[PDB]
Amino acid sequence: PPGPPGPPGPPGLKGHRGFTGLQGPPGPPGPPGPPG
Amino acid sequence: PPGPPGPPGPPGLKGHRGFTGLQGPPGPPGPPGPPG
Amino acid sequence: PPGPPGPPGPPGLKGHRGFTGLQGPPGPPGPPGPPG
Repeated sequence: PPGPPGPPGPPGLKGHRGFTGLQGPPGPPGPPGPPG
Repeated sequence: PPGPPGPPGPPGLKGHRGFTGLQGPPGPPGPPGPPG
Repeated sequence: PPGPPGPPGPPGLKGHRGFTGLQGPPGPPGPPGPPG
């Protein structure tokens, strides 16, 4: 009779790198200014 | 005759994590200073 | 004979989005205070 099914193929390719992260939030307000 | 072709291989590995996002903007200017 | 190897597996999934960026720095010192 015919032979058995062949073996599995190679593993798939690794996925592409993820999207770059979002930008972080703006920083806090600065310190109060110098005295007048 | 030869058996039929094998099945697809296993799925690929997941992609690498994306790069970390940009540092956030500087905060706004601080309050006016105290009176002279 | 056994069949030929199967085709490659499906691609891995896209990577995770990168981490969000750092919060930005504190803002600059505020303006000088009033004269009085």
